Amino acid sequence: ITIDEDLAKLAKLREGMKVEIVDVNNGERFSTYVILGKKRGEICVNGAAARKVAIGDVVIILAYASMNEDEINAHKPSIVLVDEKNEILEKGLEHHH
Amino acid sequence: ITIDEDLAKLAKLREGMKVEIVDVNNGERFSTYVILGKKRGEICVNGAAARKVAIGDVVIILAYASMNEDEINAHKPSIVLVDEKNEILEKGLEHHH
Amino acid sequence: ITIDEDLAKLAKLREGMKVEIVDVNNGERFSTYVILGKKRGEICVNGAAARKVAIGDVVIILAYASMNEDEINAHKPSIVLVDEKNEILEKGLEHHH
Amino acid sequence: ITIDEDLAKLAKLREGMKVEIVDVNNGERFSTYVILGKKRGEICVNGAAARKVAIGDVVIILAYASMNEDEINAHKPSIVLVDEKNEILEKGLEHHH
Amino acid sequence: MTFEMLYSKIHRATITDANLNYIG
Amino acid sequence: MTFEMLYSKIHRATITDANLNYIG
Amino acid sequence: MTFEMLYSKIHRATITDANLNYIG
Amino acid sequence: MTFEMLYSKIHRATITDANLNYIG
Repeated sequence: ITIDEDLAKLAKLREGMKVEIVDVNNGERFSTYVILGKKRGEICVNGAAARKVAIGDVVIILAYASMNEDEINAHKPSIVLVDEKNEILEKGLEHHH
Repeated sequence: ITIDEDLAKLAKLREGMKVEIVDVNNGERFSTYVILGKKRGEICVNGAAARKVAIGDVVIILAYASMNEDEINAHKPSIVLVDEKNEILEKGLEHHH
Repeated sequence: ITIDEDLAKLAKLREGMKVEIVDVNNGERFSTYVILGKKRGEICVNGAAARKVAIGDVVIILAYASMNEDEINAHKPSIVLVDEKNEILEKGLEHHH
Repeated sequence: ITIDEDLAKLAKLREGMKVEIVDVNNGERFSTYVILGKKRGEICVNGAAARKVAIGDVVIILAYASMNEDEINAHKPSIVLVDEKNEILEKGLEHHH
Repeated sequence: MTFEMLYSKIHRATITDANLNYIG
Repeated sequence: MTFEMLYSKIHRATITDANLNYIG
Repeated sequence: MTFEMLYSKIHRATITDANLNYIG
Repeated sequence: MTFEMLYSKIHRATITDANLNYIG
């Protein structure tokens, strides 16, 4: 999955990082890796994964890390909300309730 | 997946922890993360995952941890059984046989 | 998945260990954990996973471990082959070619 | 999945290594392990996985590793491109853009 | 060397709500 | 750095029973 | 002992393109 | 703290054979 490098950076995603993609439109859930893109606002699903989505679909991109007890206690997740143009609306360091 | 914080605590689930959800009604199996809820007895599936379940479905929520040999020998799993209202019926520290 | 404790031991599976089950009859692939069984030759799929198999199906049970370079070089996999009654036919410490 | 040992070596795949297979023809995505093959240009899907592919299908074979921050900064992925006969066309140490 | 082990579980809980368009 | 490696396997075993509503 | 934890996420982004035969 | 990273890949290889009842 090619993600606008600036958007990826804000979400602390590194190139090659495995991420889980869940499609809100069709319910598909799959894993792939991040490719940093040079096109502003671009999110392009490549390869076999292209069959799991349709252009225009709304998706949630999740990145997980293996952490120990101390890391969990000090951890602050980076949650980025974007608009229809993939422009940043919000970036929080805590889950919503 | 939003889980009643008190129920989550009893199962030693931390907010943000990846868990596997398996639906007994429809057989769907998927992975998502825990969101601590403030509503008593509430278990709400959010986002794309909502398409994998129906309200009223019976599910099994599994949490795994990466352990070494010594940790495995000393490990005691926290198994929580609940009723139809998600009220605690039992909590054991060993598998059933 | 409940596995005859003696069979599990031969395959070095510990209770609670996550394993991947792949069904040769129907192609289903899923993950669950091991429950040691007291019934000779028994392999019982429990919970939601029951919907992914049929009694009589032939399956392959895989256990993976996270290893570093040195561990990989010294590692010897435990491959157990069984008959229709889940009786041990062979146990090898290397892959077949 | 049995992979020509020479091809596997070029992609730094070790026997027994878990890999993710994604089929471009049918969109199937599954995980299995590597078996080193002695047949030149051979890529054979074995067991239950055989039901997820058809001979002739184009696939992408992915290998992931768990890395820390320092390892990520120094990491160079091994990306191998092959032709229709599974002959090596290219091998790069960086992602394409 | 490590193995994924069942740490904890909630057995047969009931889904009480679903929110496809959940925000944040 | 670590990699998931095939530790052990039981090849072509037969499912002898199934219990959808297994408890605990 | 370690657990997989949600590190970061991009919520409700829009797929702008798809390339089945993407090369490299 | 660790993250799963793309270590290596074989892009667009062709399946040359399939063996459903492969033994061992």
